[PDB]
Amino acid sequence: QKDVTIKSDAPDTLLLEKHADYIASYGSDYEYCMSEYLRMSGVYWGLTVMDLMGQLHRMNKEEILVFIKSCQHECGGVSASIGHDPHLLYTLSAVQILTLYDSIHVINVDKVVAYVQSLQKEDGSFAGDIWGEIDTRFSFCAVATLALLGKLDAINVEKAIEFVLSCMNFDGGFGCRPGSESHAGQIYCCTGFLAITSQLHQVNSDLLGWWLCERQLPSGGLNGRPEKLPDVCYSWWVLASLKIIGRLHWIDREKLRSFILACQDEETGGFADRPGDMVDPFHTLFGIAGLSLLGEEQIKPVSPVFCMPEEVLQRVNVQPELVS
Amino acid sequence: KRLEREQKLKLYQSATQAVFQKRQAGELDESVLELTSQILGANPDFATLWNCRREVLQHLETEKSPEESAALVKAELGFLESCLRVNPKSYGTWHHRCWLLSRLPEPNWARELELCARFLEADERNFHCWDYRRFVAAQAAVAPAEELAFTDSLITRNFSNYSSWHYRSCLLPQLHPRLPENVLLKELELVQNAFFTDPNDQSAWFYHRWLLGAGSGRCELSVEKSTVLQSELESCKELQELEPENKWCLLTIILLMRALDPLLYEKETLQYFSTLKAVDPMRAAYLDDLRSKFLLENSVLKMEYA
Ligand SMILES: CCCCCCCCCCC(=O)N[C@@H](Cc1c[nH]cn1)C(=O)N[C@@H](Cc1ccccc1)C(=O)N[C@@H](Cc1ccc(O)cc1)C(=O)N(C)CCc1ccccn1
Ligand SMILES: [Ca+2]
Repeated sequence: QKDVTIKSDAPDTLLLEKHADYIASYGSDYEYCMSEYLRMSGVYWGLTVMDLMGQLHRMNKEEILVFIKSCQHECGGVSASIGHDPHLLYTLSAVQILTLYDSIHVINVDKVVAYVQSLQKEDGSFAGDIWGEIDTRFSFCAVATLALLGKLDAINVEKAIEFVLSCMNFDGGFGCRPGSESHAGQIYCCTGFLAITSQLHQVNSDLLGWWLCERQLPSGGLNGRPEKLPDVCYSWWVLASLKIIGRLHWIDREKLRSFILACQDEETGGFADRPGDMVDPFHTLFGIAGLSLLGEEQIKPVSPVFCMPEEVLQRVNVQPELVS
Repeated sequence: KRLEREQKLKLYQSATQAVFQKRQAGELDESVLELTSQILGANPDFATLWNCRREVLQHLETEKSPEESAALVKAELGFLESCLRVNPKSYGTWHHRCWLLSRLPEPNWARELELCARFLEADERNFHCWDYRRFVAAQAAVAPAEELAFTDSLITRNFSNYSSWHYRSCLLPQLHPRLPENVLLKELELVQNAFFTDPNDQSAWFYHRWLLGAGSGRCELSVEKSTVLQSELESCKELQELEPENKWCLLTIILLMRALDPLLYEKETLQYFSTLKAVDPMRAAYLDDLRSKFLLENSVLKMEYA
C-alpha cells in the first residue's frame, strides 16, 4: 500500500556524464559541513561510484591519502575525519578506499588488525568502538576489513559466526542483535559476513529470498522492510543480499531499473532516495551499484559483498563464493 | 530561510571548534556539556560528541559528591529524552541512554519501560525503541509472559504489527524452551483473526507462514490440527472470493495444501500457482521456483511408494 507513483516525465535514460560531474564537484556548504561525522564514508561512496563509472582519475588521490593517514589513531582505528573518534565503520571505509587505490601501506595495517581484534566480545560480537555499542553492522565491518587485509584469521571466527547466526529471525532475515527485527540493511551485513566467512549454507535462501523479493513494490522500487516507502538505496541492500544468496532473479529487473532511473536528478545529476527528492552521494552510489548488479553495460561490475568494482577484488584476490 | 541556516552553521561550527579545543586541553567540564547540548539536539548522529559527554561525566563522577553526581545523571536523562523527541531513531542517542542506565547503582527500570510504551505509541515500528525495551526487560527481569501480554494489546488496538509479531516469535520459544501443538493452535487462532480483520496486513501472513512450519509434520497431523488447517483452507477460499486481487491468501492456500497433503492436492496446487502468478506477476520467478521445488518434493513422495 505505501508506495510512490512515478510521474511519466521521470528520467528513463541513464545520465552517467551528469553523475560523474555531480560527484567530481561535490566537495566544492550546509549538508557537507553537517555530515563531517561520516566524512570517511562519504569519501568512500564518491570514489567507489566514480570508479564504477570509470572516472576515478577525476578525484584527488594524493589528498585523500594524506587525509586517511591523519585519521588513523594511536590505537590503530580510523575516524570519520580529523579530530573525530576512531570507529569500525570508518576503519572499513578507509581500508576500502586504500584498496581502491592500491595504497594499503599508507596506514599501519598491523595496528588496524589489533584495533579490530580488540573490539570482539566474549559472545563473538563486535562493538563499534570503545563505548560498546553491539550491532551486526560491526561484525560485517570487522570481517570485511580483515578480509581486505588478508587477516581474517586474527579474530575468533567461529564465535563471530555463532553471534551472527543468533541474530537470524523467524522470517529468514537478520537483526542487529539477538531478538532484533529483520531489515534489509542488516540482512546485507549478515549475508555479507556469511559470504566472507564461508557460511552461506546456514542461510535459508528460499525463505530469506522470498522476504527480500517481497520488498519490491508496485512502483518497481524496493523498501527495507514491510510497510515502508521505497528508497533507491534498497537497490543495493536488497539486491546485493539476493545476489549473495543466489536469488537475484526473484525481483522484476525492468520495474526496478525504471524506478532507479526515475530517482536521477536530470538537472543536477545524482540520485535521490525517491523520484523528485534532493540527491546525495550516498543514494548516487547505491543507485549506480544497483544498476550494475542488474547488468547495466556502461557501469563496471560490482562486488555484492564489498560494494567495490569486481576488478579491484580480483586484484587483491578476495572474492568470496556466493550461493549462485 | 536561506540566511539563518548560514548563522546556524556558524554557531555549530564555532561550538564544534570550541568543544574540540577544550577536549585537547583536557578541560573535561560542564562547559563541554553546555556546548554539546547545542549541537546534539539537531545533530544527534555526531558520535564523537556523545563520546565527549561520556568522558566529561566519567571524569566529574570522580571529583564531585554523590549528590552532585546524581543531579548530573538526572539532567542527562532529561537531555536524552528531549533529544529522542526530536529524533527518535538516532543510534547514538539510544546508546548513550543505555550506557548511562547500565552504570547507575539503582536505575528505575519501570520508568524506562513506560518511556518505551510511550515511543511505541507514537511509532510502533521503531526498532530502536523495541531493542531498548528488550534491554530494559532483561535488566529488570520482566518475564516473557508479561511481554507477551504487551504484544497482544498492540496487535489488536491498531495495525502496523510487524514489529509486535516479530517480538512474539522470540517470546513464545522462551515460554516453552519448533512449538508445542497447544501453543501453536492458539497462535494460529490469533493470527487468522488478524488476517481476516485486515487481509492486506502483510505482517500476519508472514508470521502465519512461520507457524505453518513450526510444528509436528503432515504424517503426524493430529485430528484437531488437521481439522484446523482444513478450516483455514476454506476460510482462505472465502477471502479469495471477497478479495480476488489479494495475493497473500492465494499463497497461503498453496501452503496449507502442502501442509495437509501434497499429493492429494497436486492438481489444485498447480491451478493456484497459475492464478497467483496472474495476480502477482512481479513474483513470477519466485513462484515458478517454489512450484519447481514442490514438484520435486512430490516426485520424491511418489517414489517412496513401496
Ligand atoms: C559526502 C556524502 C554525504 C551524504 C549525505 C548524508 C546521507 C548519508 C546518511 C545515510 C544514512 O545514514 N541513512 C540512514 C537511512 C536511510 C536510507 N536512505 C535514506 N536514509 C541509515 O540509517 N543508513 C544506514 C542504514 C543501514 C543500517 C544497517 C545496515 C546497513 C544499512 C546505513 O546505510 N548504514 C551503512 C552505511 C553507513 C556507514 C557509516 C555511516 O556513518 C552511515 C552509513 C552501514 O552502517 N554499514 C555497515 C554498511 C557498510 C557498507 C558496506 C558496503 C557498501 C556500503 N556500505
Ligand atoms: Ca586525479
